[PDB]
Amino acid sequence: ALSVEEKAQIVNEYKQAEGDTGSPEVQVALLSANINKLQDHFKANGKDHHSRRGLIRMVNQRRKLLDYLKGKDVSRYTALIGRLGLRR
RNA sequence: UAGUCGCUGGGUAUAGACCCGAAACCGGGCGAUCUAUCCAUGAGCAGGUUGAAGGUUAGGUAACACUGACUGGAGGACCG
Ligand SMILES: [Mg+2]
Ligand SMILES: [Mg+2]
Ligand SMILES: [Mg+2]
Ligand SMILES: [Mg+2]
Ligand SMILES: [Mg+2]
Ligand SMILES: [Mg+2]
Ligand SMILES: [Mg+2]
Ligand SMILES: [Mg+2]
Ligand SMILES: [Mg+2]
Ligand SMILES: [Mg+2]
Ligand SMILES: [Mg+2]
Ligand SMILES: [Mg+2]
Ligand SMILES: [Mg+2]
Ligand SMILES: [Mg+2]
Ligand SMILES: [Mg+2]
Ligand SMILES: [Mg+2]
Ligand SMILES: [Mg+2]
Ligand SMILES: [Mg+2]
Repeated sequence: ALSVEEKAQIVNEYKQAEGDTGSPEVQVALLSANINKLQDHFKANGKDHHSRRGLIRMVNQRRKLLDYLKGKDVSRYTALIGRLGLRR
């Protein structure tokens, strides 16, 4: 549901090596933006299970990436959790 | 082959007709200061319990859900 401009400004805001789209932080930010964006769509369309499957897949991907990042570096983990405003 | 009109008595008819005695029917009125409903305007209900919805907060959820604590004061509720 994201746009080209939205993704570009997200990666610009969260890039860590001036051209890295694969670092955990960028992917986590993109997934969080998409999850937050799809909420209002699912507010109106409660009977759309087929898309909610993809939403759950994105949630699982974000969870796994956060777990890996926490396992690797605690400081970057805490910083990312702080900026994204999510519990854990 | 004598009837008529009085008077006095015994009967009869129509009248309450020897006297007392119903439950009832019909007509015009009087009553909702009792009581039954209703309408307007007032006032009365000591004292003590229980504790719904809701709210706040801390968790928790992708989000809605869902838990605890505090609060709150419902009811043809409870004891009197
Ligand atoms: Mg004579
Ligand atoms: Mg005579
Ligand atoms: Mg006589
Ligand atoms: Mg007589
Ligand atoms: Mg008589
Ligand atoms: Mg008698
Ligand atoms: Mg009468
Ligand atoms: Mg009377
Ligand atoms: Mg009266
Ligand atoms: Mg009565
Ligand atoms: Mg009154
Ligand atoms: Mg009282
Ligand atoms: Mg009541
Ligand atoms: Mg009531
Ligand atoms: Mg009653
Ligand atoms: Mg009662
Ligand atoms: Mg009682
Ligand atoms: Mg008593």
